Amino acid sequence: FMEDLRKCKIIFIIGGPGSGKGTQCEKLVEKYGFTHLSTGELLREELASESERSKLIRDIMERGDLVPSGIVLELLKEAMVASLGDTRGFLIDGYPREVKQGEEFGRRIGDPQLVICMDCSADTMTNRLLQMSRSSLPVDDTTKTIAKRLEAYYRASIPVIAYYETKTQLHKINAEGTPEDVFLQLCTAIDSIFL
Amino acid sequence: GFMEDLRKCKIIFIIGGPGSGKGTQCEKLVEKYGFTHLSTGELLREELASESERSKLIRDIMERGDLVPSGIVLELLKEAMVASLGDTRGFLIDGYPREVKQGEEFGRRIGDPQLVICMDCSADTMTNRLLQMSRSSLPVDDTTKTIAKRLEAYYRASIPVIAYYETKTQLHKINAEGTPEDVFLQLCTAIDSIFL
Ligand SMILES: Nc1ncnc2c1ncn2[C@@H]1O[C@H](COP(=O)(O)O)[C@@H](O)[C@H]1O
Ligand SMILES: [Cl-]
Ligand SMILES: [Cl-]
Repeated sequence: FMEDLRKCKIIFIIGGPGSGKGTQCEKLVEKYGFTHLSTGELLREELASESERSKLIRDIMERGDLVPSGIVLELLKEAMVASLGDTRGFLIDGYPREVKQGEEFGRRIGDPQLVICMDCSADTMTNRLLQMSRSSLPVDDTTKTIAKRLEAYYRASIPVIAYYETKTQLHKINAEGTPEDVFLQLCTAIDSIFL
Repeated sequence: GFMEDLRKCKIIFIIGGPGSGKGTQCEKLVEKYGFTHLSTGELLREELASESERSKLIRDIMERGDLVPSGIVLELLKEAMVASLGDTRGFLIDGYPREVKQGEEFGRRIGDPQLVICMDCSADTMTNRLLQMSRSSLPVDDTTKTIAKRLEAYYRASIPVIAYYETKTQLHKINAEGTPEDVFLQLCTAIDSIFL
């Protein structure tokens, strides 16, 4: 699996809240047949399992503490190993959270052939999030809250983006257009590495 | 108003390793004393379930397995305490704080605990209890290695904090190796000794 997992299609896709990443991942899954993974879903599944390891993770999460990179990676490797054979490739959504976690992924699993960055302005992200918002607070309040959320995304993503731009595996996609036009751009990037 | 109210209310921190019996003791303390039991885990769970816009920032963080900033947890804590003030006899803050600066911040922003309870239990006893509660489908060696990591994480979180509150307030170490009913007895003794 070491050699199999390594010599196989791995795409990271990143983007802030309101970038359209969720919907585009579904479209990509539908088109390409990729295995769509994310740490949040992997953590949720593990927590539902009653394993001793899920109890460790829960001890940590209940303190608001960081879940070590190595546990997250163990969960990815297992999901990836479970999907090999019947896979057209791996779409890892929202990963990595930090450069060192990405580096460790590279060493222990495989280097992604493509890191897609869903590039989008704060204003657009904010409008999409406002539209979906269920709060009945004043819009001013809701917008300040959304702003804080974008600001924290921007601070986590910057060094990651920089790392992959420095390694030249990053494709920036203009996530501002129609869903139709964004998807085309995504497929153009994917087809350009994997053909 | 709330500021001086929060500063003068009963604040007890209770710290204990997994398998120490802390959870079940807290439920009994709440029932007996009419305290409000607060924990980070439960506060986080509740914020997330609220579906508030503010909650989505925490959801982003936790989906990466990233650390939730202390300010966010403190905010949620303060809000829980303000909401319970006037229909509670005191706060039992369970497994908090996780580091010293976070405790110092609590002290400045909310109030100083009058009592820190530490539920002392050996690693061997915590390990054995946690095996008794295990649903592991893995061999006992693998299973016990993961339990050892759970204790390691507890010791990391607890040692600096316990050492700090020893210097600052009343800290009572309870022998949690006993029966749960004896542990309850000792807890009640500790609490009664402080609140008069
Ligand atoms: N909360 C979630 N976050 C990220 N991915 C999810 C989530 N729930 C399901 N998925 C997966 O991501 C895509 C969208 O989710 P769904 O269509 O609800 O299954 C699917 O391809 C799922 O495999
Ligand atoms: Cl959202
Ligand atoms: Cl010991």
